[PDB]
Amino acid sequence: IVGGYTCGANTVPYQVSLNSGYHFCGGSLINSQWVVSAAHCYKSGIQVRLGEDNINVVEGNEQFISASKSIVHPSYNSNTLNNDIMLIKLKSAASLNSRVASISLPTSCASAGTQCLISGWGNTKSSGTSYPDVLKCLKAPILSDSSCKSAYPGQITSNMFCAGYLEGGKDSCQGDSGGPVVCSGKLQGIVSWGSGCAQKNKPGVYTKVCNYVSWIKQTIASN
Amino acid sequence: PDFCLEPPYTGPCXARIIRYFYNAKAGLCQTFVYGGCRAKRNNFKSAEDCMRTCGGA
Ligand SMILES: [Ca+2]
Repeated sequence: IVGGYTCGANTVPYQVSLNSGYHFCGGSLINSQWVVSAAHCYKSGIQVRLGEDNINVVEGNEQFISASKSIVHPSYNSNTLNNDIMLIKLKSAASLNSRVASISLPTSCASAGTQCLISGWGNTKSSGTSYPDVLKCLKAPILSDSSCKSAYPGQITSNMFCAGYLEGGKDSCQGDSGGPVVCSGKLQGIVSWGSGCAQKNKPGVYTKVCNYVSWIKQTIASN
Repeated sequence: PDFCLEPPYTGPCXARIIRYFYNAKAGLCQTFVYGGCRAKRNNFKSAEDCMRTCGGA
């Protein structure tokens, strides 16, 4: 996250880290056995780390639970990035508590201008590389589909939305993928792609979770 | 154009996945951050794969 702030330990209790010997993506806990992330975050052998703040230290609230299933949307297109969503089943149920908690799925789509909270352990520099120890947070608005298409001609599908600031300085970045975009207590987006980080005229692009709620519920219930 | 001579490509997705690329200036396979989508070919899951494909380019 570029241009954000330190969240504070366990203030975003639905945020998880996906670990393959190191942190490579985020995710969002949606019930005690299931996480939502991005399809491009698929790897075999994922370990889900819950209750994290400092991801380079053991602080006392962590739960480390292996994935037992990592299910990519059946229509994910790895060239256009359409349908960039994945569901991860935990091999055992997480113990839910004040620092490990689920986030609700949306009941309707959010509108342009709605302010959301984006979080993750991704790069904090727009030029160069600095990866944080602790979780970072950013408040950003959803942008109109018209502005999103203007920013990225020919690239925005009905399953994507843009969020951020056209002047630059505030965005998700490498290592934030798969993580949450939460608006009024609902998981509306998944960190997906962009063009550089925090560049002028290049807002972040996010998977539009409200289009997948029926699929998410049925897939979780069938697995 | 030899793909082993192309600079490493992070791409547009926002993961932080460690991959290998052949660095012809150094003569060795090196690590870089891959964002998870739209990989170019100078992008390997292991040093051994990179050395096999690109070593000596
Ligand atoms: Ca920790």
